[PDB]
Amino acid sequence: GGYLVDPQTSETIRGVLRSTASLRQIASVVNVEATSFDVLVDKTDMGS
Amino acid sequence: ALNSAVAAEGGYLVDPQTSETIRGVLRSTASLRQIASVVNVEATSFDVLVDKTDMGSGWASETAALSETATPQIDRITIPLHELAAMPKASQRLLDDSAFDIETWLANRIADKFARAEAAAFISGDGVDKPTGFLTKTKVANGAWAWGSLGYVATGAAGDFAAVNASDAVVDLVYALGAEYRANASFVMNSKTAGAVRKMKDADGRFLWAEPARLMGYPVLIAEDMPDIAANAYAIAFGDFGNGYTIAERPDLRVLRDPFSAKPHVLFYASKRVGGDVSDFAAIKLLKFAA
Amino acid sequence: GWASETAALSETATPQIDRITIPLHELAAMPKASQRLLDDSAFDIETW
Repeated sequence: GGYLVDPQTSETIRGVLRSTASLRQIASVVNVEATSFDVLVDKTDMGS
Repeated sequence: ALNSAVAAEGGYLVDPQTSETIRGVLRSTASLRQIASVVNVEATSFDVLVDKTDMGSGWASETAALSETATPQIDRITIPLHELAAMPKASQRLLDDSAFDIETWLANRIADKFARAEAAAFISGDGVDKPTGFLTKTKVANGAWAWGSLGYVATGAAGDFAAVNASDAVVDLVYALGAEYRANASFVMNSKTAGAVRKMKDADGRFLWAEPARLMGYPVLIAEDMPDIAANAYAIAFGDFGNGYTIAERPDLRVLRDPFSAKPHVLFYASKRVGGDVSDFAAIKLLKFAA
Repeated sequence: GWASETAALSETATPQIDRITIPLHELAAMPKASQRLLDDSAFDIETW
């Protein structure tokens, strides 16, 4: 009778869990539809 | 997620589908139950009542004063109606973890085993706790035929059929069976006797006999429990078994599961009860190979 | 024990019981006080 026992197969197959802390939640994310993105910064300030 | 052959690269996800219903070797169901008189009976014993004789007629004259005439004397045949019991032992871990319906599979397999095991008792069974088959009924040669016995015709030579006139030991067996019984009559043989019958041929090599595998227009039950062609054996029978042999039974299969005696096992106790012997001694003739 | 799927399955054991008796003794005291120094003292020794 041991041939007809047929174990179950754990309906959702799992994996090893890896951390998802990814620096996207602290940095600034910009949607871009081009080949490249720029920023325009100010390396100096004005005068008085 | 790679090729399905090697185990670690996705071979453990391949889950071989089992069959729908557990199959088995399909053993013989040609059991003489389909040709005889099967009678439901809720009792200990069944009593057929046959007429072993008949009456007399007068052709009474105009002025004769008609006297008495005969009146048929009557025989009672007691079917013993024994039981047939099988008790397989099945484990509780199997019955809980064995997704096939194991209980109805055992109820089918026990039923097949019983329908096959009663076929041996219907043909060659003795008296002790089993039905007496028609081979064990004190065979007396035909012509000197009494009611308390079965008739036979003999073939000639001891081991086999007759030398000069082979295969008419069959035809006089047919035409020595009674003109009303041949309306629905049948041969009963086993397979290696029917093969030896089919191997018979004329003086030129062609088979002289020409899915149910009937012989001379009469159907043949290929049993598996008659004797083969031995020195004084009764390998071939012929007759109207629907009148000749009476099967008495209960048409159900009593199962009791037993979780108590064998403790981690389930131990199905199944027993149907079945009996029967010959009711009409004229309706079965035999072929003896003696002389 | 875990039952070997195939086994005789004999009886395991039974918790052996035990009666512990609390014999319920008595604790008594007999101060023998004189009849003089119970009715000639100013302090009620009989209640003290």
